[PDB]
Amino acid sequence: MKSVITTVVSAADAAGRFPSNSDLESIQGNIQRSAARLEAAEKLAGNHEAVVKEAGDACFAKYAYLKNPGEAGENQEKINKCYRDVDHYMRLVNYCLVVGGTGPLDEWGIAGAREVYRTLNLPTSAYVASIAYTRDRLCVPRDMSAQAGVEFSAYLDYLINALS
Amino acid sequence: MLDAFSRVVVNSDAKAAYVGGSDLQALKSFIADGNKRLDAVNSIVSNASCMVSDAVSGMICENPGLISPGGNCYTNRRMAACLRDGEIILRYVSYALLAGDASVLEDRCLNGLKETYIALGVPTNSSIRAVSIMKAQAVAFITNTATERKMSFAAGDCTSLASEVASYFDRVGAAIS
Amino acid sequence: MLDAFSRVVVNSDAKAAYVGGSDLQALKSFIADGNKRLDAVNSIVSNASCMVSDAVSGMICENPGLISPGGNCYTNRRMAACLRDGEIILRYVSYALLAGDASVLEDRCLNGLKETYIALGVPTNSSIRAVSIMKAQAVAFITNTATERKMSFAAGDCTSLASEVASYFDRVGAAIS
Amino acid sequence: MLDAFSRVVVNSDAKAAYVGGSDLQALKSFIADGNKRLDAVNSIVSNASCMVSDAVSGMICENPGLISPGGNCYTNRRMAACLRDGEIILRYVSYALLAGDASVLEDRCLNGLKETYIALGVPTNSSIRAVSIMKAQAVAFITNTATERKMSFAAGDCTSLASEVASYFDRVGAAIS
Amino acid sequence: SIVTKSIVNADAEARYLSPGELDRIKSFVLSGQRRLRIAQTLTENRERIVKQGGQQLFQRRPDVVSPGGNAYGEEMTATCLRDLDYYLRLVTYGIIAGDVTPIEEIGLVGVKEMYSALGTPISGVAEGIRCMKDVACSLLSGEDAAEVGFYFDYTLAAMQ
Amino acid sequence: SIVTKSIVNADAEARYLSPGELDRIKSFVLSGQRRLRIAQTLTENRERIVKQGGQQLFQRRPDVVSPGGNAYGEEMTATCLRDLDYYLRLVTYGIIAGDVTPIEEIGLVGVKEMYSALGTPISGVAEGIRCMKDVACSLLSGEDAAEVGFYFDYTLAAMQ
Amino acid sequence: MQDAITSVINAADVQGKYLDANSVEKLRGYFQTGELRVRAAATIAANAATIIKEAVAKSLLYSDITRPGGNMYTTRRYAACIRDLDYYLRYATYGMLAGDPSILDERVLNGLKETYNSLGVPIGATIQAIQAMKEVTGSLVGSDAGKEMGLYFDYICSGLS
Amino acid sequence: VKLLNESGVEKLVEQAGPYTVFAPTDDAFAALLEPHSFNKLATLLRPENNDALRKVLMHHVIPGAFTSASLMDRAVTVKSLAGE
Amino acid sequence: VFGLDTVPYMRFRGTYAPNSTFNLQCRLQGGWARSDKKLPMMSMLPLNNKAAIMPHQIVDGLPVIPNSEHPSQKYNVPKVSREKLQRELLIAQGKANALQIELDAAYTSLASSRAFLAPFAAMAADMDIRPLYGKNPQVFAGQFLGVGAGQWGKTGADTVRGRSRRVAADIGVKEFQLERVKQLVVDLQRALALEDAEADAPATS
Ligand SMILES: C=CC1=C(C)[C@@H](Cc2[nH]c(/C=C3N=C(/C=C4\NC(=O)[C@H](C)[C@H]4CC)C(C)=C\3CCC(=O)O)c(CCC(=O)O)c2C)NC1=O
Ligand SMILES: C=CC1=C(C)[C@@H](Cc2[nH]c(/C=C3N=C(/C=C4\NC(=O)[C@H](C)[C@H]4CC)C(C)=C\3CCC(=O)O)c(CCC(=O)O)c2C)NC1=O
Ligand SMILES: C=CC1=C(C)[C@@H](Cc2[nH]c(/C=C3N=C(/C=C4\NC(=O)[C@H](C)[C@H]4CC)C(C)=C\3CCC(=O)O)c(CCC(=O)O)c2C)NC1=O
Ligand SMILES: C=CC1=C(C)[C@@H](Cc2[nH]c(/C=C3N=C(/C=C4\NC(=O)[C@H](C)[C@H]4CC)C(C)=C\3CCC(=O)O)c(CCC(=O)O)c2C)NC1=O
Ligand SMILES: C=CC1=C(C)[C@@H](Cc2[nH]c(/C=C3N=C(/C=C4\NC(=O)[C@H](C)[C@H]4CC)C(C)=C\3CCC(=O)O)c(CCC(=O)O)c2C)NC1=O
Ligand SMILES: C=CC1=C(C)[C@@H](Cc2[nH]c(/C=C3N=C(/C=C4\NC(=O)[C@H](C)[C@H]4CC)C(C)=C\3CCC(=O)O)c(CCC(=O)O)c2C)NC1=O
Ligand SMILES: C=CC1=C(C)[C@@H](Cc2[nH]c(/C=C3N=C(/C=C4\NC(=O)[C@H](C)[C@H]4CC)C(C)=C\3CCC(=O)O)c(CCC(=O)O)c2C)NC1=O
Ligand SMILES: C=CC1=C(C)[C@@H](Cc2[nH]c(/C=C3N=C(/C=C4\NC(=O)[C@H](C)[C@H]4CC)C(C)=C\3CCC(=O)O)c(CCC(=O)O)c2C)NC1=O
Ligand SMILES: C=CC1=C(C)[C@@H](Cc2[nH]c(/C=C3N=C(/C=C4\NC(=O)[C@H](C)[C@H]4CC)C(C)=C\3CCC(=O)O)c(CCC(=O)O)c2C)NC1=O
Ligand SMILES: C=CC1=C(C)[C@@H](Cc2[nH]c(/C=C3N=C(/C=C4\NC(=O)[C@H](C)[C@H]4CC)C(C)=C\3CCC(=O)O)c(CCC(=O)O)c2C)NC1=O
Ligand SMILES: CCC1=C(C)/C(=C/C2=NC(=C\c3[nH]c(/C=C4\NC(=O)[C@H](C)[C@H]4CC)c(C)c3CCC(=O)O)/C(CCC(=O)O)=C2C)NC1=O
Ligand SMILES: CCC1=C(C)/C(=C/C2=NC(=C\c3[nH]c(/C=C4\NC(=O)[C@H](C)[C@H]4CC)c(C)c3CCC(=O)O)/C(CCC(=O)O)=C2C)NC1=O
Repeated sequence: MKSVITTVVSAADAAGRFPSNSDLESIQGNIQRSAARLEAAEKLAGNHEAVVKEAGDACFAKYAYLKNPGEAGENQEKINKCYRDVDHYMRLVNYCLVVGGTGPLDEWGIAGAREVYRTLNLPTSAYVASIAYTRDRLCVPRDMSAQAGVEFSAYLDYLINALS
Repeated sequence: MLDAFSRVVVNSDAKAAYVGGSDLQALKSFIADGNKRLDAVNSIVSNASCMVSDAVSGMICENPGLISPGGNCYTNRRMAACLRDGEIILRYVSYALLAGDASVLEDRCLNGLKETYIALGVPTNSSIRAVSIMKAQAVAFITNTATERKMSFAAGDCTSLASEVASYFDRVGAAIS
Repeated sequence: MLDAFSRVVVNSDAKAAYVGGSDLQALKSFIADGNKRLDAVNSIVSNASCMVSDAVSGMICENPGLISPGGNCYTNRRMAACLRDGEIILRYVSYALLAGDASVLEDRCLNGLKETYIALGVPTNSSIRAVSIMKAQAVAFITNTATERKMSFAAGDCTSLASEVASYFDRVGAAIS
Repeated sequence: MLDAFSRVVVNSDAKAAYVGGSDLQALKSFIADGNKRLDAVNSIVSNASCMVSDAVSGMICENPGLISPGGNCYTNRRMAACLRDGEIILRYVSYALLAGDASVLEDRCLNGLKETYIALGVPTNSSIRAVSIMKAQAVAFITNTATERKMSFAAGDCTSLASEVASYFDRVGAAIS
Repeated sequence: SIVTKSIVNADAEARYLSPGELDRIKSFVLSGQRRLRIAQTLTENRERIVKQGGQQLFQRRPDVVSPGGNAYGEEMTATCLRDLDYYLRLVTYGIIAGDVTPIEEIGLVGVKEMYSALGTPISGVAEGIRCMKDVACSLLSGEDAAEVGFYFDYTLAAMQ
Repeated sequence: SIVTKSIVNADAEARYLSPGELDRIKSFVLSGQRRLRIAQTLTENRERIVKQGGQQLFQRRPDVVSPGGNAYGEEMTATCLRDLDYYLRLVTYGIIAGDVTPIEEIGLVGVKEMYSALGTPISGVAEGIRCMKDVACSLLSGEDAAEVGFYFDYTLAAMQ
Repeated sequence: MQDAITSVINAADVQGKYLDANSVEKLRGYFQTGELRVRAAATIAANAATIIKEAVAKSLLYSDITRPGGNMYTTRRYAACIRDLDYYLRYATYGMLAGDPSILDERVLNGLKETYNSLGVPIGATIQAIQAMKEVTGSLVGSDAGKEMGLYFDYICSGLS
Repeated sequence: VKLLNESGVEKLVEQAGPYTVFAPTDDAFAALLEPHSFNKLATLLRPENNDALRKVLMHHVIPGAFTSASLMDRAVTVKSLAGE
Repeated sequence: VFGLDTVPYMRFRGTYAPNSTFNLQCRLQGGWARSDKKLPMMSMLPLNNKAAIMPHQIVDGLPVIPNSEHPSQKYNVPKVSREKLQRELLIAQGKANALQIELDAAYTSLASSRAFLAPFAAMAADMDIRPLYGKNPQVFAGQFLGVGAGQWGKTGADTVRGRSRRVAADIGVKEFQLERVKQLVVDLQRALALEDAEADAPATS
């Protein structure tokens, strides 16, 4: 769970020293950003029915071959579990925009990701098609502020780079 | 480990929900008082030295039986181990105060220290008191009620942080008891 | 570890005697349908990757609480550990089938697994349902009664090898119960 | 007897299923070592008839005055009724062992028995001698130190169980006193 | 049962069975043998009847098995075929009883309430029953098929 | 109407209106002005309400307009939108009356019989009414939308 | 039947007392929650059929009681039990609006266990269906109204057990 | 009564149907501690064996109302709720 | 593994091969605050399968995780005397047994529900079902392209209905209360062995 405080406390812990001015300095960086990266968590928390519906069918629009017989979404519960997965991923992005780190993305969606999908034959292109669609559906002055728009997109492109 | 921001996330993940505004405030009060917290911890780290010497010598000043032929802090090797342990406990309490959460002070300080002190023969009555004191010094340094040294600050109330570190210290005391 | 040839030697060494012709016919029968055994094991190595997916997804298809938030196979890290463990168990059952003896299955795999899962909080019921689905797949692949895929072979009976692997799978089930 | 253990498992009870059940108390007694209690009460019910016979013959070959004319064990009815009484006391103390609790031993046989034997003129000390003989036979059957009789058990110690019936037989012998 | 219904209808009036009711009971016990034969034929051809009725239903009503329909998926289709088997069994009961009392007391009283509470369209069940009726009457003679469809028609009327 | 219902409920008991009933009539005549305003807003935005409700219905229930569905074709779709307009008009009547008497006496008593005789799925009508409810409540204030959806909810409950 | 107001007035009248400060306390308490109660009652009236359908689906829809031999096998019995569940939901809504379970005692629980015992209706399955209905109802009406409704649901289950 | 309640047979005997119950007294259950009947019913104490306790209990319930005067000098064979 | 440049460390690697060495591994290195000054001999008896290694001794050697849905009651257990802790173990053991011996009955009910619909599914296999829409992009499926308006559900398995899926949830709810009470006996054993090791020091016990 790499946040900004977990980074400095464990770094001080290695040498068994007392939190010095380096370690105190990093926490005020989680004061100036964190007044406005939590408004993105407001935008994600109240809009999450619509942003995972709008991104859930974007991958099926790009990849219509999945809905055939004996594929990722062969039947209806395949699509239900796919929308479940897009909801899970946007929840971890909402966590990362809150904590101030990529911890909850890493150890809950990114660690062991490739393995599962590979064995479960879940195309990675379908998963990145939704997050990439959500990244460019956002325009800055309508949905959030300027500080929120960059930090919300930065957690999305981090997961895009991690998934493929 | 966790901090104050992570514990609401862990608590809300076991309820399958996003970070709404219903519990986002308490964090704004926690983030709004960030400067006060940083004023609080610096008061303990700056007097971390004198705190262990005032604590461990006071332990013997109230118990002259832990230094006699057959007492744990008796010899020169054991005194260094006890003065080391006191400062380790103070270091983890300062970690928990800076974090706002007590996640690091439960699985990396008190976890597995009960049987460790039982296999060595470290008195439990002398340990509790030792840690209990460090608490009286910390609540005096937080509120700037220290009789020997005063520091410079902006004026106001700090009993919330004094209470948080007071709850951390007897949390240390309850685990080794 | 042992195999089918070594277990009669271990059993006869605790009796202090040579290997005569009296019991020199069960091993010759192990030899004569030994080519059936090599025909038997290859059908499991051919479908080993589909067997774990059909097993572990069927486990959730009969129990949706494992993926409820908090469940054992809930997050992405835990799903990989469970899909890894299923294939480890299948690998050791294939070792025991090729060996003709369950010695390699006991010590390297099942020795200490039950309270390992107890300490980790792994639910035993779902684990038993996971090994039993793989048992049902293995006895269908041995006898070529698989509805989705058929293989090429020489004709005849293979219920002896199907029963050996069926006895290995609930031997796995009894140890973790 | 039959209701000594809870046996909660029920299907479509409409009172039991989806309703509170003795889970906290009944289950713990059963888990904790009920196999030893079951071998115990089996070692009583397979030996009961020889126990009361040997007990009353030991009482008679100690005190012949009951078999003399004018004695309480003279007459056709007395021998039959005294055998019946001793066996009833044995059955109740066997239940009290099986329950791990001496309440029904009070409520169904020991409640008002002494005044009954006074009203019938039954001598008390001979019956005390009888129940002490049954106590010795019971602890002999429970240590598997019967010089004449053998059952095979799973290996282990039943010392805690043995005291139980000594406390119960002393409860009977004090309540008749 | 015809005997039961005659007995109750005579019981309410506080009279013995008139010679007409006894005549009809006699005619019923005389035809019981071909009733059992027809019940035999319908009973032991149940698999083909349910299968071919399910086909005609799913071709006539593709919405119920379309994506999201009430019988959408493997389990729901199996449950619908289970219901069709239920009604075929009830029809055999009614054939041997000589009257729709078994069919109506089991499976018709309150059927609309049940299927409305389950979210199932009752017209789909009626279509399935009609398809099963055609399939089953195909395997009987002229007079036998006429007498057997006599009960399918009642089940359809009650299930409007 | 609230006045009418109070008068009948007092008439059956052979008594004048108690001060509670008169209090409630007074409160009703005092709120009549905002009742008329809300009826205005709902009344004169009927085209958008019916159109957007028809969309949400047809996207939620594609079977009714699928090939062969009850509202399949130009004429049938027009008739379904006509029905939705009927129910919006009844909701405006109920809003001005202060009670669901107009809605229930016209369009709710015997609605299941009518729609069963026509072959129309009543659940589709309920879906259309719910979609119209969301569309119409989107155009009102908080308290106004709460009071207006109060009648859509009753119409949905009666149309189960 | 008596609601919270009727109960307070009765407690005051049975002593020849005027409504003192404690009665005012209880009356204010009821008046503050009345609007939430009306909201919950409206929402429950909106979705009664779906609540009953979902509770039956989660509680006893695929169990053995719906199969031959079970206590709700035929269509008559299925319809009768769903009507019973509708009764329970409607009367729980009445009790929640009134803030007093006396209507449940007078109109529902009086002689219900005896009727079910004479008919052979399983009580445990009924209590479990009511518990499942409590879940869905609290779900639909939110936390506070769900606790209010669950009070009377548990009242019915205790009176039935 | 305790066994009827925890076994689930209470629902059967609470029905309105005319039953003749042959309930054994507490003396009867205490008299199972002899060897023969113990060997047959000891495993009914284990908490997983409710299915056989149910049949043993159901064997005591007879459909129909047989009074004692009804049975004088008569030999009747019936089926109890256990099906035996 | 370590090469020429890494300080050695406790290797946690998901194969661990022989399972037994993993329980040995967490027993040998337990806790962050335990040291090796004054500890008894540990591993001759578990290496020859004689002393079963304790389950809580693995928990004290494992690195701790954030998702702790059965949180360790090592610190919420109160300081109560040894005999009442013995009693509270036995109630929890009995209740862990009673929740097990009905969970197998739920498994039998699932296996019976599949026998209820065995030939119906065989009939349903070979019969052609062609859906109305939703499988090809030329037709108008509406909101059944994928599912509509937040009705994917918390899991995909809760949306789908059926006889077997309904007893699946029954298995999944008696599940979580079995592993609730089974994670209670581990820390109770950790308290009991704790007080026995307290008695083994030179003291009044
Ligand atoms: C907390 C973090 C978290 C995640 C990141 C996801 C990741 C994830 N997805 C799946 C699992 C799945 N993901 C899909 C989705 C798809 N497959 C298809 O058939 C479609 C093509 C495609 C839609 C995009 C399906 C169908 C499963 C179930 C596996 C299967 O049925 O084969 C599973 C297995 C458990 C399950 O069924 O949910 C996990 C852990 N889930 C999580 O809990
Ligand atoms: C929290 C995450 C979050 C998002 C990423 C967006 C995603 C998003 N966009 C739209 C919907 C829209 N979004 C825009 C915005 C834009 N289109 C453009 O061409 C411009 C470049 C850009 C900013 C002016 C427009 C014009 C629509 C309506 C048309 C459409 O659906 O694209 C909607 C439907 C309702 C709405 O408008 O909000 C949603 C959920 N909203 C969110 O709540
Ligand atoms: C021989 C007998 C002997 C003693 C009884 C103790 C004396 C002593 N002093 C303090 C108490 C304290 N000790 C300190 C420590 C310090 N004060 C400063 O300002 C410095 C920075 C730093 C040491 C250099 C502080 C801050 C307090 C709190 C009260 C105070 O402000 O003085 C306490 C804790 C009170 C309690 O138990 O609750 C004790 C027991 N020391 C001894 O040697
Ligand atoms: C690493 C360097 C660094 C720090 C140490 C802190 C330093 C610091 N503390 C305060 C500011 C303050 N600090 C305190 C704290 C206290 N006042 C008292 O009377 C008690 C002695 C003590 C309680 C613990 C209070 C009460 C304020 C003003 C109110 C507030 O900031 O919320 C301020 C003014 C800015 C503000 O108003 O927030 C600054 C810069 N911040 C930093 O960037
Ligand atoms: C040589 C033999 C051998 C094995 C058998 C495995 C046994 C094993 N499994 C796990 C570890 C695990 N095992 C599971 C598995 C499951 N949870 C369930 O309910 C299902 C029944 C099952 C999946 C099918 C999970 C989920 C974890 C990780 C626990 C967690 O992080 O939450 C661990 C701890 C190491 C780790 O975290 O990866 C070990 C040693 N490993 C071995 O080396
Ligand atoms: C969502 C719900 C869901 C399920 C209920 C299961 C479905 C399922 N399939 C099998 C059963 C099986 N699964 C396989 C596996 C395979 N078959 C092949 O030929 C391939 C090579 C390979 C996977 C690609 C085999 C061989 C069987 C045995 C029956 C058969 O031959 O199909 C079993 C075991 C039967 C038992 O429990 O005893 C189950 C439960 N999967 C699910 O997802
Ligand atoms: C690594 C490569 C390699 C193999 C895989 C096996 C391949 C193999 N299997 C068989 C031969 C056979 N294999 C089978 C086995 C089966 N037949 C069935 O109907 C079942 C599907 C299955 C049961 C498990 C039987 C019954 C025979 C013929 C009888 C026999 O060989 O004893 C033969 C013919 C030689 C012989 O008669 O022994 C060969 C070459 N041998 C090899 O060298
Ligand atoms: C002169 C009259 C006279 C007798 C009739 C016997 C009666 C008798 N038996 C035992 C003692 C015993 N009696 C039994 C009972 C039995 N042993 C078996 O193997 C059978 C199964 C069962 C019926 C025979 C047992 C097991 C003991 C203890 C072992 C022993 O002493 O033989 C005792 C000693 C009890 C005590 O006080 O400690 C006496 C007095 N002895 C006598 O002195
Ligand atoms: C529930 C528990 C329970 C019991 C224990 C017995 C107790 C008991 N015993 C007797 C009755 C008797 N009990 C004895 C017994 C003895 N006399 C002796 O000298 C010996 C000490 C001893 C046998 C070893 C005799 C001899 C009688 C008959 C006395 C008589 O003839 O009147 C009676 C009077 C009724 C009768 O005469 O039968 C009762 C209530 N009954 C019970 O219901
Ligand atoms: C329903 C009938 C029924 C029984 C009779 C018992 C029979 C029984 N006893 C034990 C098992 C045992 N039984 C005993 C008891 C004893 N061992 C001795 O040497 C002493 C003489 C005696 C003390 C009273 C012991 C010590 C064990 C092994 C530990 C235990 O399981 O309690 C076991 C489990 C292991 C095994 O199968 O052997 C069983 C089934 N259990 C039952 O379910
Ligand atoms: C003996 C008289 C009798 C009948 C008829 C009966 C019906 C009955 N049908 C059921 C379900 C069902 N029935 C269907 C049926 C259909 N779906 C369609 O689209 C078609 C129109 C129709 C098939 C022709 C479906 C899909 C379910 C499952 C519904 C669900 O679980 O969501 C259920 C609940 C689960 C179960 O089967 O136990 C019952 C009790 N019970 C009875 O005692
Ligand atoms: C004021 C109260 C009131 C109502 C509601 C009413 C309804 C009504 N709806 C009708 C038809 C119809 N109604 C529909 C409606 C629908 N099709 C669907 O699939 C949907 C579920 C639904 C639209 C939401 C259709 C398709 C018809 C024509 C049926 C036919 O002619 O076959 C007809 C016959 C023709 C006509 O409109 O005159 C009447 C009388 N009459 C009334 O007096």
